[PDB]
Amino acid sequence: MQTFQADLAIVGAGGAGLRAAIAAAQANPNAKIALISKVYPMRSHTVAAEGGSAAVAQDHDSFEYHFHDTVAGGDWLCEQDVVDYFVHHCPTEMTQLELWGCPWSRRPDGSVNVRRFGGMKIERTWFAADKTGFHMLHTLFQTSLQFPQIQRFDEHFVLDILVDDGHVRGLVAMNMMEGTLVQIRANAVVMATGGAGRVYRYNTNGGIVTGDGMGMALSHGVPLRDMEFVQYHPTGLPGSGILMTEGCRGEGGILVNKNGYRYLQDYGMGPETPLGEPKNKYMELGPRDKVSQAFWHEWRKGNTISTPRGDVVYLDLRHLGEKKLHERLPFICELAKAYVGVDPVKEPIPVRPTAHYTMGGIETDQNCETRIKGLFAVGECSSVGLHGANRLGSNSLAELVVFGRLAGEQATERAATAGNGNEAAIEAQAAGVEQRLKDLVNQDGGENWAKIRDEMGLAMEEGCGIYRTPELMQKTIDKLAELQERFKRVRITDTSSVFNTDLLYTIELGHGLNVAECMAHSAMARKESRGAHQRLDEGCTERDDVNFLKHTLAFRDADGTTRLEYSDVKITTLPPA
Amino acid sequence: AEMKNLKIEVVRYNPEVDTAPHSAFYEVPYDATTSLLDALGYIKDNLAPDLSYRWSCRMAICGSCGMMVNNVPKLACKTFLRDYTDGMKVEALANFPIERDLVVDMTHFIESLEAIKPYIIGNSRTADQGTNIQTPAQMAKYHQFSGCINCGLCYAACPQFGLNPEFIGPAAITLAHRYNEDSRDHGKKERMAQLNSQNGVWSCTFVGYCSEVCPKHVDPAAAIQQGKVESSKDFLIATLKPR
Amino acid sequence: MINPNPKRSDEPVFWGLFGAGGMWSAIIAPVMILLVGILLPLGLFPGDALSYERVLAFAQSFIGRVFLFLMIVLPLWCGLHRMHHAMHDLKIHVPAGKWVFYGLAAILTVVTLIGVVTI
Amino acid sequence: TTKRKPYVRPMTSTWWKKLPFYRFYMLREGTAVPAVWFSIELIFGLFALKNGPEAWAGFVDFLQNPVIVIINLITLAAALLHTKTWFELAPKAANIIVKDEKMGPEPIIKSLWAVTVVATIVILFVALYW
Ligand SMILES: Cc1cc2nc3c(=O)[nH]c(=O)nc-3n(C[C@H](O)[C@H](O)[C@H](O)COP(=O)(O)OP(=O)(O)OC[C@H]3O[C@@H](n4cnc5c(N)ncnc54)[C@H](O)[C@@H]3O)c2cc1C
Ligand SMILES: O=C(O)CCCC(=O)O
Ligand code: SF4
Ligand code: F3S
Ligand code: FES
Repeated sequence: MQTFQADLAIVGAGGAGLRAAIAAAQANPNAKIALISKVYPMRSHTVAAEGGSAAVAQDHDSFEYHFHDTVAGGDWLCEQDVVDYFVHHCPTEMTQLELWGCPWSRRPDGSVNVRRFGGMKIERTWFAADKTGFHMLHTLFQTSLQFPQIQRFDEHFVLDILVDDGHVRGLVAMNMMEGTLVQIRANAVVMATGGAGRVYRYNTNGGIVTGDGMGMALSHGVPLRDMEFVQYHPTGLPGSGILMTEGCRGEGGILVNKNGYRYLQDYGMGPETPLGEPKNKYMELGPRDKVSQAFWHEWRKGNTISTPRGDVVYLDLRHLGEKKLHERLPFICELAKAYVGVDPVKEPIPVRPTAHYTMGGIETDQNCETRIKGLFAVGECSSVGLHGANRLGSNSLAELVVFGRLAGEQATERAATAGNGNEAAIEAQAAGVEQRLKDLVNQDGGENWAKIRDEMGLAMEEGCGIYRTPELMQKTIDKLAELQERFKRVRITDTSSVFNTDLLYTIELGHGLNVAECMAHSAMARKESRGAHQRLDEGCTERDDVNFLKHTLAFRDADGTTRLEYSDVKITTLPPA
Repeated sequence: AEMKNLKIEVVRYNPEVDTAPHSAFYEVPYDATTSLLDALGYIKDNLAPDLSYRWSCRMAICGSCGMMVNNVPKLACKTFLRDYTDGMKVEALANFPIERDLVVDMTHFIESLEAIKPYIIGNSRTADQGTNIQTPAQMAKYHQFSGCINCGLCYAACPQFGLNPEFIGPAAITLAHRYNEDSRDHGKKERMAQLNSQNGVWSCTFVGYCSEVCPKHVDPAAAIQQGKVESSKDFLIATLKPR
Repeated sequence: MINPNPKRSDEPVFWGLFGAGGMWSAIIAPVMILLVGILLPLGLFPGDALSYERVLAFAQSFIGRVFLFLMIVLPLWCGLHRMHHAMHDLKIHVPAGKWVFYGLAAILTVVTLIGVVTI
Repeated sequence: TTKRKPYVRPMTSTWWKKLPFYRFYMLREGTAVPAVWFSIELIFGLFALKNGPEAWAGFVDFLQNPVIVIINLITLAAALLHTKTWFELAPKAANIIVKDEKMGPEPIIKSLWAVTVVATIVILFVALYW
């Protein structure tokens, strides 16, 4: 194994990863930072984000409104000490993004425009057309080029981290093109690998979002926080699960059933609003969960239109007209045209709720540090205590820049204070990695990886849905256990070394199953209904602050068991009632 | 019901075993909605599990998709089988060295992008002072050019790049032009050299095929032209500077 | 691999010229090929508009001289410029390309300049 | 040592023969030939015109040789093609914002043909009419 020295190593070149990269280079110019990514930095899932990044900008706004909004939308599972900090650095970070060249859509007076997302009463969502992610990531990536300090490792698959004596000391990654292993020594390491949306059968996520980092963290004693909370997006294309931005419904789009009935009024979100002026919290703009839940019910009544792609409801956008559509909905216009064959001005688009955002992730303090000194998690793969039981729409992209920076800065200090570990046990850890790999290559059995995949995705959908019942959560837990077993009987047929994807996809599948197990186990153990977690069984249908105002922590022991702990929820100035 | 099948030719190449890329054929089931990326995946899961390719977004936004299809630079995730009933040949992105299967060395492209300093330059403004002012009119100047997904189709398209691998190429130029035309940036001088080189804008004979294939409708050809004009302005100033 | 700081290209002069060249040639050559190429040699003209007397009267006027010069020279720079690049694209190896083509232009420019300062 | 053997496909002299989009580009560039051919003709013309009536007549005789005519017709076809394609490309050099949008190529294309038409007439007028 070729060895590389670094002051700190970032795993993941997404938005948060890059934001940490830059942060680190500005905080110490003489640093050797290793930016490591299994794809090129501008391929990261972040680029597909369309809605926008949230930050207090309007005169009549207040950070306390942003705060309230988060904690309330988070159903009081937020770390209020963390939320407070987060809101306070949103404008700073959004402004700075503008400063580096992000082309935010502007008011005619040439200042940044903002729109409403995630139900926030006051609109504080900064946006660039509907390619906000694309601009943010590209801005961040293109920015990162001007720091000599950042050494990039593109198309490098991170296999494991190195740890001894409660401290991270490096990592081991494959050079994907060459097929050889590498070891980067760093006294502090940032996990920015994004979430695990890809463990569901239907989801809005890019193929690369497979939970790797989380899985890695699992292998070292680090728990995953609040993995039961998984957010579906009310409106996704059938089949692909391709996201149609809420912006559709903000501009006045309507959701109808097989009788062209606007059904949402019949579910507590009525009285039907006129086609012209939609209203926040009413009808199509009702709260997220209620809109998805309503789909389920409508399907129960047999009111869904049935396509070969699946049972769907209609998102009607015709009444918007040509001009209104191309100014704000051009991307949504081309997607629907391409992937379902629908001109949104000519006819309605099929939609159905789809798996979207992983609220859960790697446990971290207010400083993004995990229980392993020098090891950090940030962004979708992490849990800083920001989102609680439900993330506010547009707070995620905001989080990348806000905490990305914090992480880059915090990791800089741990790398400076490190002192040395024991190189023998460290080089042994690496021998360990290398060996576990040869273990997976040589493994025989003739189980097809793609079927264990196909089947995990299925169990996730059927067991961990909008609505959840003990019977199904159990069947999923069970199913996962077999698949975990079957996984050990998988044969990687492709033995080549130049860009072996058969191998890579298989490793990510490994991680999926560990993570999947943590959602499923967490979900079942939560005998209550909170946020994205909705149980139908008796005495679990409502919010329980008496017994369940606590985060779920899921650990994975060497024996392969998924074990749960609970921890308290820091509250400052906003106790529930 | 019963799904129709399609005989899809895919040019395989393994550097360890093969001396040259060789065709391979795969029956894929499809319907109206099936993309090539979908097809590729079916092959990997079912037929040839050593079939390596790049993808991610599945919605023509990340840019990792790019390959040749019946000799046209296209995006797997946006190419639909329903259109290729009469035979479909799939090849690695043209004008790039094939590394393995549908996976090409994108290096020159990366270094190219990097060389034009694609980032705001010489703006001393700081975050506490709030954001720069920029009108929709000012944005309109560079906006369209800011939508490149670094897919690289426009390079497989470009016969000048094909004949001069040292030509920084349509994307790179476009991306530079975007920053030069950003009202917020003052690093034009820092970018001209690269654009002014023979390998810069001056390698473009305006075939204009770049803009034709560009899945993101960026019209890089137009930026290269606009860059030709700027290089000439720049040439004159520097001829008339005796200073 | 991509070099740190490249050398400025010369092309903006030739491109400048070829610019004017292609523009003039585009607006004006059509008419001109029609007259000289078709109308004159086929006698399809009113009375003696294209008689040897009248052409000469014009050719010897100030305007006419300037006009014929541009008319001959501008398309030369454009067209030769293009043929030079056609060599590369057609993968033909040409000794002293710039000197051959752009030289040829300069000569015929002169030959013409002489011609319209009168022979 | 490395197991990868990056394969580089060779670009052949005939590359443009493949795809029609390229052929059309070759054709566009083909218009340079007749352009100069014609400019050359004008030179003979110009000098024969200076060597008096007898030489000019033998120049006008040249332009009557059935082959020359056929070539000059082609010259005109070339010319028009050059004009049409040129008019499509020049507008791309402009970056012009008319109230908050980037103006298309069409407004300029039209102006350019408008000017071409006026010129075409004005010359045909002055040449033939007086
Ligand atoms: C369609 C869609 C729209 C969205 N819109 C919005 C929005 O409008 N507003 C908002 O706030 N949020 C939005 N989100 C959520 C938000 O986009 C994501 O949570 C956020 O982009 C995650 O950024 P990240 O850096 O944490 O993850 P990513 O940006 O996905 O990070 C991925 C990076 O980690 C790397 N990586 C992963 N595993 C490995 C490995 N094993 N080895 C090496 N590298 C690895 C990848 O190569 C890549 O570089 C949206 C999400 C989706 C799916
Ligand atoms: O609807 C959108 O476009 C974004 C949904 C909220 C988010 O993911 O931030
Ligand atoms: S200009 Fe168009 S073709 Fe070229 S890389 Fe960018 S997006 Fe792809
Ligand atoms: S195809 Fe190539 S020649 Fe110029 S117009 Fe586009 S870069
Ligand atoms: S998969 Fe992202 S562009 Fe095709």
